[PDB]
Amino acid sequence: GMTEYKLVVVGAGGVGKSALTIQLIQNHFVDEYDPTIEDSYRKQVVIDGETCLLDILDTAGQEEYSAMRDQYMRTGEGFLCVFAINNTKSFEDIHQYREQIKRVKDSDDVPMVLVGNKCDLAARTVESRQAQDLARSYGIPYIETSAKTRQGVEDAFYTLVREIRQH
Amino acid sequence: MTEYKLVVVGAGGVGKSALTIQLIQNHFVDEYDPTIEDSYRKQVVIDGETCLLDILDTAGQEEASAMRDQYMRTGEGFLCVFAINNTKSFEDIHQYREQIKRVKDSDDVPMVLVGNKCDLAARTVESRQAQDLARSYGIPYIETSAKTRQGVEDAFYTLVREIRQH
Amino acid sequence: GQMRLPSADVYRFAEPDSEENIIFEEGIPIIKAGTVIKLIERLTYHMYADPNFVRTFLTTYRSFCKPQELLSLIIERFEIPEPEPTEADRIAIENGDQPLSAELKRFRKEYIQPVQLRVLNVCRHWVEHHFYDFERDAYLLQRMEEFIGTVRGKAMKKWVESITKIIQRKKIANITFQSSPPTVEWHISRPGHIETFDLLTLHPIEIARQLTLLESDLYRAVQPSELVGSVWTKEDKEINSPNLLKMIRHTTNLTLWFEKCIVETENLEERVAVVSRIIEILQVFQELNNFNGVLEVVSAMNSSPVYRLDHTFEQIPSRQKKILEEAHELSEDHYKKYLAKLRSINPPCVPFFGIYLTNILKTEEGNPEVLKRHGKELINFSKRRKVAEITGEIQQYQNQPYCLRVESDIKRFFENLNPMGNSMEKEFTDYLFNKSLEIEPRNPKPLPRFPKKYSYPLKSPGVRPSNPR
Ligand SMILES: Cc1cc(Cn2c(N3CCNCC3)nc3c(C4=CCNCC4)cc(Cl)cc32)cc(C)c1F
Ligand SMILES: Nc1nc2c(ncn2[C@@H]2O[C@H](COP(=O)(O)OP(=O)(O)NP(=O)(O)O)[C@@H](O)[C@H]2O)c(=O)[nH]1
Ligand SMILES: [Cl-]
Ligand SMILES: [Cl-]
Ligand SMILES: [Cl-]
Ligand SMILES: [Mg+2]
Repeated sequence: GMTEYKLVVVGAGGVGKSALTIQLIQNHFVDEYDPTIEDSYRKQVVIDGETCLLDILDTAGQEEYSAMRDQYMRTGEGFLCVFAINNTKSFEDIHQYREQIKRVKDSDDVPMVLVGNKCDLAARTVESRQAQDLARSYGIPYIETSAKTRQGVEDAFYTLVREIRQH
Repeated sequence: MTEYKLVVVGAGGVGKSALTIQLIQNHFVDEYDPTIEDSYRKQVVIDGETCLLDILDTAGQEEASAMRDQYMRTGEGFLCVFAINNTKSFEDIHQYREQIKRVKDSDDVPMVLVGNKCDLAARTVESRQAQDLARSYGIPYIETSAKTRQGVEDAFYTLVREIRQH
Repeated sequence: GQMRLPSADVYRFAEPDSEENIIFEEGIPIIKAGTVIKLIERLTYHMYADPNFVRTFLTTYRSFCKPQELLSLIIERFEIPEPEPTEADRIAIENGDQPLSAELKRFRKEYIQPVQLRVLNVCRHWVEHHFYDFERDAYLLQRMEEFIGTVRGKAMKKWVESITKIIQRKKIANITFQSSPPTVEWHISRPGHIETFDLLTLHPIEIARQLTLLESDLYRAVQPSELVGSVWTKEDKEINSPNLLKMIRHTTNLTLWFEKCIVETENLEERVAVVSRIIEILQVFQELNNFNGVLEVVSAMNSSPVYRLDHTFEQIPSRQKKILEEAHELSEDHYKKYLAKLRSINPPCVPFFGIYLTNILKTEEGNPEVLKRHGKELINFSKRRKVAEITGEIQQYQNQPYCLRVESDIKRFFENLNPMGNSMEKEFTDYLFNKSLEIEPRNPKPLPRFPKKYSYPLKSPGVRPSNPR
């Protein structure tokens, strides 16, 4: 039947990365969540008129298990590389995440999107132009998202699915 | 995984807490810290079936004697503990037995009679006297030592079997 | 009828329940949300005890109430006013008789004494199981000591005197088994010859046993204080979550050590023996229910440097490929088979902690701190209950000790294992991948040959234990 896409979220810890998938998969309209619930990370969606199933792996909180990244990344067909727009270090981490994905997938052309995440009202330190330039240097889309208003969230995942479909 | 609600009852100082902590942690508590109410959980395979024991460790001191209905309502099975060197704790057993039967409105509540501190030589309650009482209740009698572990698994897991067969 | 209560003007915990101060979930009630006053009332309720609630509350309350304020509130809860004599009592006294004081006696027996005792049970659990509040705030401890040490009256005396001693013990602060542990097993390296200890020279059974004791100890050392508030992800994580981080860093180091042992063995035949030995260790981990150990191995075998070694893979026995496959299948579909296996085995075990970390973090991030109802902000307690369900599961597997004997020298060897040396992580993992490329180059480059590096026999002694008399 319908295609299932195995998506993997990667990025620095401690800066609200988990809000991306929570807000997507959520009862979009009731702010509540049980992640232990079987298939709290599976979602049927319609993208460009084509129904599909998203299976999202987000290991947020396990960042210190750095030798498990390959194990987790290997499951994925497409990747969301997430940094926080108020944390320059998380933005600088992106290059190595991308290199590690290319290595695990043994490909220089892995479907992926760069996501700049606004996780609080603290001052932005990564300007959108910096992140656009980085994404363009990699040849991948850039999406900014809010961890509070759900803005950009659907765009981030749907854009990634389009990258997979057009690979 | 089936969940079993076990409750440990009996006079103050007979070893309800030491028995429970020996089961849970494989450690003997030498101190006598009177319990108010404690609860423990233990995943364990019994007769090839994995289950989850919820163990309520209750107060034996008489000053808490008016607060028992609430835990007797929730319990599925009861370990009725006395100490084999304390005749008064043995005489207190029937008060627990009768209260449990009243609260649960049942003549057929899963229970095990436990004679604790069997590591001590200076016994004052004979096994036969306790066994007679257990037979009158229709329940097994198991002597235990929270200090040495003798009988401890047998007591708790026999109670699980009673609940399972109920 | 029900007992009458003090006026809510003199005793705040007698205000009636309403949806402006408490909300229940759909045989004791389960609280969805409430004011802190109502949470503390139900924490110490006169009609029933709720020891699970006590653990949940004491584990999670700091996200909505400071320790100093909690103590003030439970002292307030404890100080219950007694009712005045009734009309019947008054008439008895006016006639020079002793009043029956029936209502007073009932209120003491059925309200004051249960509530006071349950307040003391909160204090007892707080001191016994959440003593870090008092380690980190000496004045809080002074206040608790003074409160407990000045409770008067005979009904509470046994527990007051007990709690005083417990506190004093905690300030200045043994396993029994059903069996003897099995005999320590030795292979090429003999007892006391730590300079020869290595992956292939220690007995694979004993590598797995000693790593399991080490990983069990690390697992058992993690307290809920290192987890609530997602503090292991925040800037002060080294201060607030040191035991958790030590545990994770051990796991990471062992995975990297496995990869290093593999890719630094340049001779194909020798490298096959290394991988086979690692899968034998995995087999013993499975037998011991050391799921942390299982995943340390799986992570190494699925890593970029190891995964691509097709020539090494081709020579691994079928039975060992199957063992590794079954281990990897535990992690598939968001750990579906792992979760079911963990819930079916007979402990002791060593869980994989990572799943708990993600579930705690997502529970805290994905649920609001408060619910707004009828213009009031109520503490969202269901969120805290969900977190405490996870910390409770963690604690349940921390109780059971392994019946295995420590070997101090092998223990020290794995404690001091440092595969990265002085290298940073990126430089070290690039090194591992370049080593992989060297020993098995990308097609169409030809496969080179390399000299042997081990002078001792490569044959495994196997993973079934031995037993002399
Ligand atoms: C040196 C080496 C390397 C491996 C690496 N390895 C491989 N490949 C595939 C590519 N050819 C090379 C072996 N596939 C897997 C798998 C799975 C295969 C199918 N089901 C999903 C999981 C899992 C793991 Cl943990 C390790 C794996 C395996 C062994 C046994 C080995 F010795
Ligand atoms: N020798 C020996 N001493 C025991 C045994 N079980 C308990 N004790 C000792 O008896 C004392 C009371 O134990 P405890 O477990 O606190 O009893 P309790 O029945 O839980 N008391 P309470 O009703 O007040 O909570 C402690 O000093 C304990 O070490 C046993 O099997 N053998
Ligand atoms: Cl669309
Ligand atoms: Cl920054
Ligand atoms: Cl427990
Ligand atoms: Mg006790």
